[PDB]
Amino acid sequence: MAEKQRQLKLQKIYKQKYIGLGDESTTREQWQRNVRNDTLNTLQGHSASLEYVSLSRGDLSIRDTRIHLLKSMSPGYKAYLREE
Amino acid sequence: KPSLSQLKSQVPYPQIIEWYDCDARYPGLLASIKCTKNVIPVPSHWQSKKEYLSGRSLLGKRPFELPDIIKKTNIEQMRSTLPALDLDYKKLHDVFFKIGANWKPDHLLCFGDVYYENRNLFEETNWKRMVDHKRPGRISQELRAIMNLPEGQLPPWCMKMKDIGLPTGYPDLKIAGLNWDITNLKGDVYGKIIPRNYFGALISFETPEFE
Amino acid sequence: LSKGENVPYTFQDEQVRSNPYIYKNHSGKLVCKLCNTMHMSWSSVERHLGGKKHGLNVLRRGISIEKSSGSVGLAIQVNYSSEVKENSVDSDDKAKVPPLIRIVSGLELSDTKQKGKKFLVIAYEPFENIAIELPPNEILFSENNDMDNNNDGVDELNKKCTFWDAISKLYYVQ
Amino acid sequence: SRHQFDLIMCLKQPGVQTGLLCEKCDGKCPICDSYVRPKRKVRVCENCSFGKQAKNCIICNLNVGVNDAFYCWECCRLGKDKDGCPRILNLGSNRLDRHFEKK
Amino acid sequence: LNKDEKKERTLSMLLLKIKNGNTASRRTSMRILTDKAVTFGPEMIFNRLLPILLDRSLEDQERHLMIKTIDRVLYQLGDLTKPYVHKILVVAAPLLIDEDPMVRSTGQEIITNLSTVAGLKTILTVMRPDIENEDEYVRNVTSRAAAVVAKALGVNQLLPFINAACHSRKSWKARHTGIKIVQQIGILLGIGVLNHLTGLMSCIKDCLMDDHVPVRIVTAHTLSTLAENSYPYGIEVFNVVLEPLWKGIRSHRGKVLSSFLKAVGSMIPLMDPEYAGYYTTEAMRIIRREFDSPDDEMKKTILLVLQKCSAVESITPKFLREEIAPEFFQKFWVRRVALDRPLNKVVTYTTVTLAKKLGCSYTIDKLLTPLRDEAEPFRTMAVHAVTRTVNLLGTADLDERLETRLIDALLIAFQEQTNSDSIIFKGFGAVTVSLDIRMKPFLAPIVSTILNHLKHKTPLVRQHAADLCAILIPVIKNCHEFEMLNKLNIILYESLGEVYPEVLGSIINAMYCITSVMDLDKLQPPINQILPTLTPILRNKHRKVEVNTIKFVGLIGKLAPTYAPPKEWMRICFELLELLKSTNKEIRRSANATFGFIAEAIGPHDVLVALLNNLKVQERQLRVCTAVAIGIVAKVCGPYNVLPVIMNEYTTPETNVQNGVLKAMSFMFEYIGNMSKDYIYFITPLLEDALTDRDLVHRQTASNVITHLALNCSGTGHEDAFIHLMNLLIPNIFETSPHAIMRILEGLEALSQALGPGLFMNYIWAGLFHPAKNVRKAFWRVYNNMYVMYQDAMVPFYPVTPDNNEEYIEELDLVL
RNA sequence: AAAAAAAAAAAACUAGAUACUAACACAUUUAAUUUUUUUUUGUU
Ligand SMILES: [Zn+2]
Ligand SMILES: [Zn+2]
Ligand SMILES: [Zn+2]
Ligand SMILES: [Zn+2]
Repeated sequence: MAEKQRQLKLQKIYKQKYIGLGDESTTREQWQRNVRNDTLNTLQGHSASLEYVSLSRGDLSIRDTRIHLLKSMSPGYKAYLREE
Repeated sequence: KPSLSQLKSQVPYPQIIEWYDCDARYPGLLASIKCTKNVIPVPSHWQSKKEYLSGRSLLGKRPFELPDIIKKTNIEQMRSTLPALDLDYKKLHDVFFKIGANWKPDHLLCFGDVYYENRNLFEETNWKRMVDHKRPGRISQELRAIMNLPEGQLPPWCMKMKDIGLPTGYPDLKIAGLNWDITNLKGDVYGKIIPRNYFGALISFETPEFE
Repeated sequence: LSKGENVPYTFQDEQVRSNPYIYKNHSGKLVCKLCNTMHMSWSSVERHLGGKKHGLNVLRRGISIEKSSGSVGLAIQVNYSSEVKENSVDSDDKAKVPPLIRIVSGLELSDTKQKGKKFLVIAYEPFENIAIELPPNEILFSENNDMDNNNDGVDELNKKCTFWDAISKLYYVQ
Repeated sequence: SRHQFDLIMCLKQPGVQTGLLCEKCDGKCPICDSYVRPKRKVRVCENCSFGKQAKNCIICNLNVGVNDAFYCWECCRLGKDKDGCPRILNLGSNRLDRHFEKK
Repeated sequence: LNKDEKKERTLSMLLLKIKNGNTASRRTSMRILTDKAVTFGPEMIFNRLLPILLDRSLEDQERHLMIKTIDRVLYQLGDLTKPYVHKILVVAAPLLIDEDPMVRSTGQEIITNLSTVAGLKTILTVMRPDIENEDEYVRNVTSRAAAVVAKALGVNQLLPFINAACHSRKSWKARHTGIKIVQQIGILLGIGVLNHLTGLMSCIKDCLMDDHVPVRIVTAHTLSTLAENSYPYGIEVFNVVLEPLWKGIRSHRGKVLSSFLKAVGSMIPLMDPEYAGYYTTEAMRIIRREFDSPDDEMKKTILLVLQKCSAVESITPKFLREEIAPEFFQKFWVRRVALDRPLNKVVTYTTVTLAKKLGCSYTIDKLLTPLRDEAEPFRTMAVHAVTRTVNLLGTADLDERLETRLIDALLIAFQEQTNSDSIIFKGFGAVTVSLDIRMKPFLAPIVSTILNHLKHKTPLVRQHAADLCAILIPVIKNCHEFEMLNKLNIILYESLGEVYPEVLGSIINAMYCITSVMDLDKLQPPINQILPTLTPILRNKHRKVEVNTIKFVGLIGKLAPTYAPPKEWMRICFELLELLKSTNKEIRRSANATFGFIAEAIGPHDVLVALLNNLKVQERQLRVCTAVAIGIVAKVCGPYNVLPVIMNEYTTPETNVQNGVLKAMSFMFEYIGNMSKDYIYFITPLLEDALTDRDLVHRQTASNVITHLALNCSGTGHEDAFIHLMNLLIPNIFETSPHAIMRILEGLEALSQALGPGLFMNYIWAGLFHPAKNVRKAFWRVYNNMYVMYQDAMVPFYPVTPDNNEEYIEELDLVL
């Protein structure tokens, strides 16, 4: 009883600190968004995987690829590229 | 709620998809995950109300047995269990490190294995050990007493092999008096099958020394 | 509580039991192998046996068992006790039943080693069974000796060719 | 805590100040209550320090603390070290029921 | 009716059982309420329950039992009507004022839960008619209640309520208590006031100017609580209120000037150094003018302003010695002070805080005359001051003469003491530890006094005599007299047969401090004769005797294993193994610690048989502590000795012996951190049978082995045994009960670091969604723990392909 | 003469019977500091 009622509370806290944590019912979109954010953060964070993406995309500067990855975390960034 | 026949068509390995997979909130995605490369399915004792263990299988399990390496250390005789110790510390320290350095359990399990209730490993290990020792062309003395087949005497199916030929799955099988010499028949053997360093070879084996 | 009886462990590979069910598993706790129930103390066990479900399982086991499972002749003279030990048992329990004979094939024996001949087994309740080997395929196997009277007793063999001198305790067979 | 469920920790951003344990709770990991092999010092948030409450033990929060509190090696390996401020807030049902049981 | 009147009977029977009932009765009825609380009408639950708490016949015991039920119901039902809100505030609200802080806290948990349950809007509607009440008591209560609600819901949501009450021209008491709410809000939030202090300040300022004095005072106290709770930051805000405090100080005198000097005094340390010098010098005049005030309040405030102003850099220590200090010591050390404690604390602490600026030799110099005064409780306070002052400043300032007179007064006032207090011990010890090398010429008479006091007929003076030795032994070594160590040790060993346990334990503690310090061979009794006289002491029962005896025997086990014959050590082991039934903890912990010392001393296998013979006992403490003992033996003498014996012992059919075997194995694994690698390989077939077994205790306890094994065996390169162990664990995820499920989850988390995040994930992704709402609910928890341990570590391992999810990431498919 | 290709127990309610877990807690607790609450009313 009280133990589960602590489980809910620590659930609310860790979901605040660490952002995405599935609870029980999480929509496929809600979870795939978290996956997207984690992946992009790994691509930008490590200078290795950033070199690899920058050279592969052939962009003129590293910072262009990094800001591309950051911008990609917002949903409207796809449509924004389409209006160019 | 897409029918599983419509759902199995999306999947490269459709044989996993189940009637209940139809009813998931996200069946198209779940069918993609569950049949993705290495994912191992959920243990199957859900939807069962038995609390995952019901004694029907568990009533007849053996209490325990020490590994043969530890049983060699003689404690079994010193301390009586079923139903002052005077042990050498050098001996015990040599059992775990020097003697038993590479000793590992007979079975363990592979990556994909999951232990369901009715499964028992004690039989499966005996089945591996069975396949290892038991060989064609040889028969144990006990089974020769069961068959009343003295040593140096060809088995009773030797004639039907004379007419019909050698075993299909055993092209290399050599049988006395047919494809293989009759005098070489001796004791329990009436037939026999007659057809590196891995860059890291340690080339020296030294265990950590006690003294 | 246990009435001082030793309840053996499940793994001890069977002194007759009182109830041939309750055991102790590899662990300490008590078990009923029919109902697959774990009991903490012997009182709970006595309540299981006095319970309704155990009775149902006993009956279901009962049904489960009940659905599956001018020539030459020889003459034998078998003698029995001279009122030496039969003085303690006289409660008309098959006491009126005379010894019985049957022809058994050696194809089935406790040892199952050699076989291929028949035996003229003779049995009586207290005393031990007795056998006589019959290599000859057929001897004294007569043809309508009496005039077809039908009291089968046990079989044609027994009525046809046996005598039980019950007054002297001598069983003749030919 | 580990053994007592009704307790509620703080879990805020750890400050620069080290928690303290009473002589009774001395030498215990605030997370799993393991007496063995300590690793690092605990650190508590501002709202857990301030006045007299800073002197209390961080587990029982009744007796006064003396020694610094340490995270055991395992809780540092699992990373439960850095979750937050590991200070118990409420006293729990056990201690209260003891107090009123005696008198 | 008759069907629902049965419910009306069930609630009455339950509540009866909780209030007046057997322990196992109320314990189950609590469960019945908590599980059935939703199906009973809260109208009926509270309507029946609340009338009990109003009568005067209920004891605190029977009251807290009802309170607990209220809390457990409120935390569940989640929604409540306002009349029951008002009722529950009528019952629970008086608790915040109760005499002891336990009742305060338990009455606080009620209101902080109800604040979430009843929501923001309702409680405020309940307080509005209440603050206007003509009663003093009710207003006093709901000030505190209102503050608890404020912290509970956050202060900003309730702030315009406080602004309304404070600024209300309608009712006066509304202003008063509306200002007190700011007090208790300032207290509860601690330093966390801060950002809110501006909004709070909207209340205080104008609410300070009311024509009625008792409001003007309450605002002055609010400025003090906010000023202290803030600390240096809050200055920028208080500048607006800083001006009227001075036109209030220079005029109103009386009891108000006390409050305003409290406010300004608390404002000082947060002021800039420029202003601080000014405002201090302004305050000091009024301080000196008010020295003669008979009022306790005003003296308490003066001690506050002197208390704070010493920290100001502007005033020089010469300025303090020439003027303020002599006027301080003569006025506030009058023997009438020593009688009342609350003012004693403030005078002593004030002297201590003045000791920083003042010379240590000057403060102590003024503190020798109170030490030599005849009054006992006054000499005690004079001791407290010296204790804390020496603790801060050290003795380095003291000249030989003050160093003589101080210790003389400490000897005198030491020998006539009455009440039991450590303040002499620490203090007279804090002196010794500081000046220890300089102590030598004074050490001869001191010890003699002890040697007299040990022979005294009163038990207390014997306690206090023995305790002071244990403090001197280290400084006696520094003073190099070993003959006095032996003479002491002999006299104590002779007095070791005393009747009174409370003294005897202290005696044994002094024995301990002597033995640890001195050379082992030079001990007179000697150890070999000492220990057989100790072994009968372990059966003295009580506690302190047992604790000190056990720690001393352990000291011998470290230092002097070879003296006592091994059979005598076995007598020790058989006495300890019986002794750990003790209810106290440290007794058991010390006992278990000593088994390592003995097992190192004599041998493992003679102790292990004795321990394993004890796992057949029914009581839990015995089995668990013998498990810890086996763990410590395995650590000290090596696991290869204990492991085969224990694995043999696990073959026994008895349950408790098997569980004990698994637990002892848990401890012996967490005690040896790294080693652990050579030993797995043997124990996986032992965990094989444990994780398989029917009852839920083996599967629980064995997973605890897997935690300590997998954490510190990870990265060693085994990893083929941990796949086996996991394959045995995963099916246990669905298991209920709290204890097994937390141990299993911890087990999976430890195996995550042995296998790695991906190799571990391959099991979970399957039922991570799943139809079944339960398998889903079970796996999302393990995915939560894995996500907390690993965020960027699981990134390569997600089961995502371009057609699996809509967006995917176009850049994961690039190749150069 | 034959072979039988391997799965059954309930649940609910209500009371009663008995094992057991969690190094759970058990005599210390008090020298800086907030239940310290009154219609202000302590004078070179
Ligand atoms: Zn049964
Ligand atoms: Zn905190
Ligand atoms: Zn503590
Ligand atoms: Zn820890």
